[PDB]
Amino acid sequence: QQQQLPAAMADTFLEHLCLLDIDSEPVAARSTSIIATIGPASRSVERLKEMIKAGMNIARLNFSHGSHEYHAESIANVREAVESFAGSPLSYRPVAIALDTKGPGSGGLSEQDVRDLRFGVEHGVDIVFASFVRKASDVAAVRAALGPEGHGIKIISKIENHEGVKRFDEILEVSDGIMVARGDLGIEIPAEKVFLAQKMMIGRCNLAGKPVVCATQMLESMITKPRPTRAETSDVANAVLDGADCIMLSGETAKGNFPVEAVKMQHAIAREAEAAVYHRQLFEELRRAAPLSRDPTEVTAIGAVEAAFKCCAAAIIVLTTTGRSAQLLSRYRPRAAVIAVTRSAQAARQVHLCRGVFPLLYREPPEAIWADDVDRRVQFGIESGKLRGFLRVGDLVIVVTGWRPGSGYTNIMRVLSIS
Amino acid sequence: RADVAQLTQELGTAFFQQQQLPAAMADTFLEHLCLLDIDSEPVAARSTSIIATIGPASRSVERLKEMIKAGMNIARLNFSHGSHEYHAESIANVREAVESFAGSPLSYRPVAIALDTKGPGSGPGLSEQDVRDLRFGVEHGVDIVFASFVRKASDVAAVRAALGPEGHGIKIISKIENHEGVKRFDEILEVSDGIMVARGDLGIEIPAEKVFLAQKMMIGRCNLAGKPVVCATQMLESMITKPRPTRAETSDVANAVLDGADCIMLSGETAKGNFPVEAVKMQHAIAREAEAAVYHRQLFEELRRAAPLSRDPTEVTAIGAVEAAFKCCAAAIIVLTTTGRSAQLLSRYRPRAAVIAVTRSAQAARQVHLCRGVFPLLYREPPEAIWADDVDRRVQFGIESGKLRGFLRVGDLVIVVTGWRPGSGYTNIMRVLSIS
Amino acid sequence: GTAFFQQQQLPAAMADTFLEHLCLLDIDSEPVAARSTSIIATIGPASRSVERLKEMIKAGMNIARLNFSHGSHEYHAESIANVREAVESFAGSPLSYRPVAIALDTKGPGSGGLSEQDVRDLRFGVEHGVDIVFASFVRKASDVAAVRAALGPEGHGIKIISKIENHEGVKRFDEILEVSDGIMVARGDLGIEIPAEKVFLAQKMMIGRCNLAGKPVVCATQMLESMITKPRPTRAETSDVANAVLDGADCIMLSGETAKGNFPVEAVKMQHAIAREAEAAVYHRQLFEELRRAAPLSRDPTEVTAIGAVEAAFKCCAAAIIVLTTTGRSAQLLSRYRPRAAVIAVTRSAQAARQVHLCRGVFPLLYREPPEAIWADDVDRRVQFGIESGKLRGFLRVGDLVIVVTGWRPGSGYTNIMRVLSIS
Amino acid sequence: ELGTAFFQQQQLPAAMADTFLEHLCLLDIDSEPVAARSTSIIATIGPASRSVERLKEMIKAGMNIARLNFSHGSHEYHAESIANVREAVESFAGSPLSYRPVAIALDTKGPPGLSEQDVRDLRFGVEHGVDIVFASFVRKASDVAAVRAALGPEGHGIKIISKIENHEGVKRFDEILEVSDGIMVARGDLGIEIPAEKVFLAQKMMIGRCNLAGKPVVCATQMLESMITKPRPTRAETSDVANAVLDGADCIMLSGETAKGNFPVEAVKMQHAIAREAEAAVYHRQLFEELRRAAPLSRDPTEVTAIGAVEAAFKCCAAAIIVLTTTGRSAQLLSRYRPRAAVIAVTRSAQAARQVHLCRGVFPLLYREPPEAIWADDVDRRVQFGIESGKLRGFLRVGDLVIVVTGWRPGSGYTNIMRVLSIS
Ligand SMILES: Nc1c(O)c(S(=O)(=O)O)cc2c1C(=O)c1ccccc1C2=O
Ligand SMILES: O=P(O)(O)OC[C@H]1O[C@](O)(COP(=O)(O)O)[C@@H](O)[C@@H]1O
Ligand SMILES: O=P(O)(O)OC[C@H]1O[C@](O)(COP(=O)(O)O)[C@@H](O)[C@@H]1O
Ligand SMILES: O=P(O)(O)OC[C@H]1O[C@](O)(COP(=O)(O)O)[C@@H](O)[C@@H]1O
Ligand SMILES: O=P(O)(O)OC[C@H]1O[C@](O)(COP(=O)(O)O)[C@@H](O)[C@@H]1O
Ligand SMILES: O=C([O-])C(=O)[O-]
Ligand SMILES: O=C([O-])C(=O)[O-]
Ligand SMILES: O=C([O-])C(=O)[O-]
Ligand SMILES: O=C([O-])C(=O)[O-]
Ligand SMILES: [K+]
Ligand SMILES: [K+]
Ligand SMILES: [K+]
Ligand SMILES: [K+]
Ligand SMILES: [Mg+2]
Ligand SMILES: [Mg+2]
Ligand SMILES: [Mg+2]
Ligand SMILES: [Mg+2]
Repeated sequence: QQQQLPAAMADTFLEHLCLLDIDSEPVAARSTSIIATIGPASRSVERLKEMIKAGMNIARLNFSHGSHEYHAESIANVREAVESFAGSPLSYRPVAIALDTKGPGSGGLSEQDVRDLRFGVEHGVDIVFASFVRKASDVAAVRAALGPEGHGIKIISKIENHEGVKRFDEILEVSDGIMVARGDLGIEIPAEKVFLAQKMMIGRCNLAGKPVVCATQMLESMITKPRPTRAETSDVANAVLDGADCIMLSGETAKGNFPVEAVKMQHAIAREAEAAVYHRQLFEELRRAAPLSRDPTEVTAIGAVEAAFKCCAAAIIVLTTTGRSAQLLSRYRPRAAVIAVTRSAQAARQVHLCRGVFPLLYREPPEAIWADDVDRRVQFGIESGKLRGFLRVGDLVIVVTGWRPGSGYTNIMRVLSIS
Repeated sequence: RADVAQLTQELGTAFFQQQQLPAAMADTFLEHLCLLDIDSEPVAARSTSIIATIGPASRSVERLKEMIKAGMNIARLNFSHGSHEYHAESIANVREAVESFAGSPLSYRPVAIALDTKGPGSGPGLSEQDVRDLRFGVEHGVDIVFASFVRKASDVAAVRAALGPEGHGIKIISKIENHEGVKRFDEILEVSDGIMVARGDLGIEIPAEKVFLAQKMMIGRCNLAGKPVVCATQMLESMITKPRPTRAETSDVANAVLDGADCIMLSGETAKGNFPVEAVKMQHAIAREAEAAVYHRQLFEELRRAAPLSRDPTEVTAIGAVEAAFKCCAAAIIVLTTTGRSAQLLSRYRPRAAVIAVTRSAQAARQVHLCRGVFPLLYREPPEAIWADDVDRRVQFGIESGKLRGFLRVGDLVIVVTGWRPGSGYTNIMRVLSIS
Repeated sequence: GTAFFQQQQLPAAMADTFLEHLCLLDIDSEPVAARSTSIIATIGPASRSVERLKEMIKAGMNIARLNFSHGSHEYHAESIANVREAVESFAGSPLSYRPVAIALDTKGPGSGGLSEQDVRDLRFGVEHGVDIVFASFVRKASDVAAVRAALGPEGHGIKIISKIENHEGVKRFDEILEVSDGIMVARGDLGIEIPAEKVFLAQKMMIGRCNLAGKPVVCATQMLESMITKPRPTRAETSDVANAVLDGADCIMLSGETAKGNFPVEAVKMQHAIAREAEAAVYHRQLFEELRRAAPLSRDPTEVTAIGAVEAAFKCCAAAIIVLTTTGRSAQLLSRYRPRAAVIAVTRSAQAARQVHLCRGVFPLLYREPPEAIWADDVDRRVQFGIESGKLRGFLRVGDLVIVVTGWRPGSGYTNIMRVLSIS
Repeated sequence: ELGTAFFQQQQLPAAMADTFLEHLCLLDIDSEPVAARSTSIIATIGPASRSVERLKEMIKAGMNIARLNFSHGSHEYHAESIANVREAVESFAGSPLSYRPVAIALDTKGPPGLSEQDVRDLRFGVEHGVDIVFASFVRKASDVAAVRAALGPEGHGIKIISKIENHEGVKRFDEILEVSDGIMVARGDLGIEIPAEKVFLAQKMMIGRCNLAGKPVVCATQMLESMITKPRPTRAETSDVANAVLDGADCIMLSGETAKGNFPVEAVKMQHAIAREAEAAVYHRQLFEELRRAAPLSRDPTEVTAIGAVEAAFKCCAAAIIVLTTTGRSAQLLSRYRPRAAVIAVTRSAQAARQVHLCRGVFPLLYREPPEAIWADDVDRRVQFGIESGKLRGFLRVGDLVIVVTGWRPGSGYTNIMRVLSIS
């Protein structure tokens, strides 16, 4: 069978590895988001359309280079390329915009970072990748620099030195997520210890249910070569197997000769690696480690993921205002795709940070009766799922909704047969 | 500790010291045993049903009212003794005692009526007396038949045929009492509604020292199949003449519950003994202690791993509801059911949360006592004009009765299991509700 | 062969879950291994005759309990003499000789710490060479120290099994177990001191903790009560004996069933038959894994050799682990890991041979030959004696694999070697 | 006691975790590796690494196996490289602390079946006494039989490591592994023959099956590729080396990095540093449990002794397992259970000492003393040689516990004894 299902049914991790089959083709949609750095080699609207088709989910703007005018033009080109597919939900795919800060340099929040963060708020960026975060107060400073208008922007703290690793727990507590920034980390600590920091941080983020990005030199040789090395494909596959929500491309897309091919390579590897995840052990460990909760969204999420595994559900369709109900489903790593139907364009872009969440931006007219409005959003998830290949007639889906309008009231799980 | 820290701060350390919760959080079965505490008091309602045999010592309406208050859920009539007239009078007295509490949902308790057949004797199939007794059962509206000496699938087909078209709703619990019944167990279980480990005859038909193997195997297979299993005979034998049981007897009752029995039974202890009420009270007290000592962490993991994948929405909803109940330490799972099936599918995953089954069927309310942890609530109100409002009223009836009866408190979380259209077979929804 | 893997509940033993293990239990799968849970029989008027005692030894009695709550010192000295006479009547065949321990069960403190009658009874025990003391109503660690002080310097080798019979004993269990050699779950008094419906929790907890500590635990009282007057036990009684073995009890006990009843020999035979069936139904896959995981790291070579030997025995389905032991300690450390292989303990100490009956799965062989001048040849002769006794008793056959556990020098405390041997 | 500092090093908090997720969460960059590097490094010897002086530096950096790629050079060129490896190895024969055996491996050019050039190159290997053959493009069992037949009458002791480089080799993996001594995941050709994004699946599958079979597996090609021209590797390259060790590879390899690059010594040093860190991060609790559960029951005493010895080593945190081996087989059976203790293999065979580098965690000690007339004395002399070399090299100190594995009689094939020794 397909999608490494014989290896998925194994009783031990060793037997799971022994049953991995190169002829077992991946069938599920790619769950791990790809962050591509937008620069000189990937700035044109035409090139950006090809990157979106290749699989780019998040566009990264590196404020260590360029200028405010240069990056504003890159942002406008990303938005133009994204909106060129808005004529049909099959082609349409939201793309988040992330601002990566220059950092503190010689040393706390620098004055250039305050100006760049203000630029991000004014240009409506979705995420901030904060460079060289070494303590909780660095995150509070970034949050303060975003002001009252940037309250919805996600802060992903980049761990790049020994202090960031040692104070990881306090940093994760106040951040929306983490980036394992391996370039600086590999210079700040011995190169042979970076894999320990990566695996530890990914594990702790998976336990906390917060997004984690693996970054830097993943496909480095593709800056000049059309095909990556054996170590590079292995690195991408292992970041997904480690539990990374996102994988990143830096020079490979910002300045390289093969930006589109680098995105295609990360897409192909991630799909293969996701099918090779040993869900039997992973779900059992995530379930056991996740604390008991009296929050109905948390309780519904584990019930929905358990139900999805019981029937081999093709998808879990969830309604979300902020992305939170989809994030709580994602933390249990279901094999079923989490189709998140939202009216918030920003939540649709941001939800790419969570593995296995497929955002659908709802732009249909409202129904007068709220229960009918909910039902049409569910049917929209199903129709978009059928169109995109996620669902077929006869499939079972799990539908996650709330008892009243507004964020924070998810409390219902329903088992539905498609058509 | 981090997996229970926030809930410990919210519910309190006292909450996590009761109902063997430290033993429940253990990482191994050995650690679970080491953490069992005699000072950890049971809090949950008793989930294993008690079947009491009704005979000369327990026939009067006054005595039957005491037995219902002591915990009797199923009244057994042994057709190896008495006559049709004698058993009809016992049935009438049981119904009179049951109806004495029929004035409020907080006081009412349905009691099932089970007919235990005389058996085939030296014959190879259904006896003529059994055909007459089975017809008596249908005419008197019995809920369950305990079929004696079932040896093969065709024996249960014969019992079903003798019940006729009017007894289609009666549950057939096959009694396994000999070597052939044990060897052909899988084919018997497949066609039966449940099983009784009838240890009296089994202990004479096979070596006495092998009965515990047959009991544990049959209970395990019934738990795996999601069908009710009864442990029976000599559980509290010495209580026929003594007011207190032996150390082996209390151990036997506790171990039948730990094995996974849905029901425990009293035969001579209630039918002819000197302490019928005390025997029921003793089974009640032991079952509550033993239910709290069940190692749910391994049990639920093994029930999930062994249960095959399912495309039945009732089955899918049931596992999701039980998982949700464990996540929040839900006080109860309220389920709407017509035939009892949605409650049975919740019961097969052995939730710690009480399964409050709201039904309009008086027969389903009596029969669900066969399933561990199912508390039947008979709803008598006429249907609302709008179906969705009628569903909501039934759920609210379960919540209000749950609060009034001590199952639920303000601040508790409850899991509610319903369907999307009327009629049996459409359960597909799980809701998490906060009690206000 | 396929027949080998159908016996002793081996299909149920290979199961991946406890639920599937239960589902695979087969009443037609006959036990093959020797009975490993020891039987303690209380001696009284129904079991004092030398000829009746010989029948009890043949039926499976391993420990004779003297209940000092009844009778005088003269009565107990006669019981001891009759037990020794019946035991020594089989000594002419050293390959089949079965040692039987003598345990003194104290009257207890009554309304009082250590009573003055207990001091006199304990001194009687030392003077008459008893092997074990079952100390009644132990409520705290200082009760055990008082029993040990009353045994004096001459009774240093006597094992003290603390009887837990009340709420205080259960609450202070950890401190009592730490200073005791073992525990008895004394269910008679316990079932009167605490609610009857809670006794099973105290029993399972104490057995679990004793198994974790690697110390012997006895399940006692009313196990086959109805057999005091009836020839066959009730369904609850056979279930109780089977469940005490499944819980992890090293020993099961008979009180009135052997001391005063009409079927003392049959009560011993019934406990023997049930225990053999229940031992084959133990889910060793989970049990060994959990005992291994819970047992702390050790720098003691006997402890390190024992876990290596038990792992080796499971790897080859060894018929037995033959161990040489002076005090019984090397056999106790093998027993704590609950091997399926019988632990054949060869000793020259008649007292250690009697006392090792406290540990599940230990079969003592008392070696009587004087030492060889070459120590290595004396060790080999003892190992050969274990093999020949094992073949004669049905434990071993030619072609079987056995694990042999010995030490690097004479004297107790130096076990450090494990060897894989093919039986010829 | 060992101290709190002992339990903070070598990822011991992560090793004690109850789940794999908790194990990952407990990995600490400040927890320093203490154990010797157990994954062998194979370095390709070519133009950049051929000189005697450069080879001495490569041996000091950690090279265990010298690979000669017969796709390049000539017989004369490779014979000189072999002579330079042997000269560099023998330059450390005057110091027991610095001396290290180095295996010589011949990697064939490759093929319808065995090529004419491969027959001549295999014959060259036999004549020059090579230890290992890395057979290119093995597609089926008959390709291995052809290589084995080509190793003539003198080379049957040469190890055949089958290189899996195409779709057919992956699909017929089980039949190839059955007849081979080991496997090489030859990722260069594999990444061209099958989609590049599927290579990691083939690598993890083959390593898992080799670990299950107890046969050596090598991870090869482009592990530190950028180090051909750069002094430091990329983040993907260090990750790749660490993950090959975490996957279960016995050996890791360097090709262009040492054969033709500008930093051959630095590439070896980098693989050494990463492997040490990754070996401490192995989750032994799950690995040992799964290796134990998956390995079938065995009646072979070497296999039974090995699992008992590995269990004993884990119980006491043994500094080492010292094993006496003539063929290397007793050390290979210890290595298959992945002990954390270093397996110190004492042998009189120079070829077995070189070949055991294929097995993770085996540290060979070549013993050349004249044999003792009393065999038990000769055994004791070799065990003490392992202990004294262990103290000298930093593996052992007085007061440490070691596990010692020997047999009951001389000659290969009789390992059946495990002993626990305290270092004096
Ligand atoms: N180009 C390579 C090369 O890539 C590799 S490998 O791919 O890293 O194995 C090895 C070699 C060579 C050689 O050029 C060479 C020239 C003369 C003698 C020997 C060699 C040689 O071993
Ligand atoms: O994931 P979030 O942010 O909590 O949003 C989920 C919310 O969406 C709903 O399903 C529908 O809400 P709206 O009708 O306001 O869009 C709510 O019932 C639920 O509380
Ligand atoms: O447990 P059963 O027999 O399947 O009954 C469950 C049924 O009860 C309901 O919850 C309500 O049904 P009714 O309104 O007909 O009583 C259905 O939606 C569901 O199909
Ligand atoms: O189990 P114990 O009491 O520690 O006795 C084990 C001892 O028995 C022996 O195997 C044999 O010793 P003896 O020759 O003194 O009987 C010793 O090597 C070992 O120390
Ligand atoms: O690993 P191998 O090749 O089987 O060798 C192990 C052999 O080594 C020994 O320990 C020592 O044997 P030698 O004295 O012949 O070297 C034997 O007892 C054992 O059979
Ligand atoms: O900043 C980064 O992305 C890094 O250092 O890897
Ligand atoms: O028939 C019965 O109930 C029995 O035999 O136990
Ligand atoms: O003393 C005892 O044996 C008891 O109370 O059970
Ligand atoms: O031959 C090799 O080593 C390869 O192809 O990787
Ligand atoms: K930057
Ligand atoms: K009957
Ligand atoms: K007494
Ligand atoms: K080659
Ligand atoms: Mg950086
Ligand atoms: Mg009967
Ligand atoms: Mg007492
Ligand atoms: Mg190749």
